Amino acid sequence: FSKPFMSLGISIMIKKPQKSKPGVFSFLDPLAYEIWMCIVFAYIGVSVVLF
Amino acid sequence: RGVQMLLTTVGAFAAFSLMTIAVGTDYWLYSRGVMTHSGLWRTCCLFKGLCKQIDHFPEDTAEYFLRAVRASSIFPILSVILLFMGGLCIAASEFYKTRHNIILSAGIFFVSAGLSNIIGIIVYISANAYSYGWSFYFGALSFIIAEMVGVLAVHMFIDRHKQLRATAR
Repeated sequence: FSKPFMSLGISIMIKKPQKSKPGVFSFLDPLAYEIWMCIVFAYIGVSVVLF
Repeated sequence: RGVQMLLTTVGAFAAFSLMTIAVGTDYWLYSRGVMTHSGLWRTCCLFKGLCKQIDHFPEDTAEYFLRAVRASSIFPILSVILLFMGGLCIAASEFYKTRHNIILSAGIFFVSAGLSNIIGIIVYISANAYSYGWSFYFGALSFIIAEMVGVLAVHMFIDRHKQLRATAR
C-alpha cells in the first residue's frame, strides 16, 4: 500500500432538524386551546352578573 | 313589547332544545384502541356499531369528590331542570302578569342555571384527563343564547319597573 491520501472515520448521521416553527398556532401553545373558551365564557358570565 | 318577549321565549326554547341535545349524545370524541363518541352516559365506537355505558366512576378525598361529581352528571342535569323551571316560570309570567316581581326571581334562577351549566362544562372538561364532539359546541352556544336571553329578560324587567315607577307618579 501507499501512504494514505484521505483520512476518515466513523461519524454520526442525524435527521438535521430545521427551524420548523408555526405562526399563529404557536401563540395559543402554552396553556391550551380549550381553557380559553371557558375563560371567555366566564368573562361573559361575570358581565351578565354585573349587568 | 311583545317582539322582545317572543324573541326571549324562542331563545329559551332553543337553549332548552340544545341543552337536551347536549344531554343526548355526541358530547365528546375520544380515540379508543379507533375513534369513539360519547354523550356523558354511554360510549359508541365509530365490533363497530356496539354501544355500552362507559361512565364507570372507578377504574385525597377531593379526587373522590370530583369523580363523584363527574359520575352521573350531577351538575348539567340539575342545570337543565333549573332551565326547564325557568322556562315554566317565564311561561307563567307571560300570561296573566299579576305579580310584577316573579320575573326577577325567574331571571335570577335562569342566570344561576346558566352559571351551573358553565360550571358543569368546566367539570366535564376537567374530568376528560383526541378531538371534541358537536354537542359540546351546541351546549356552549346554548350557554351563549342563555346569557343573551337573561340580559334581554332583565332588560325587559327593568323597563317594566321603570314604566311602573313612571306610572306611579
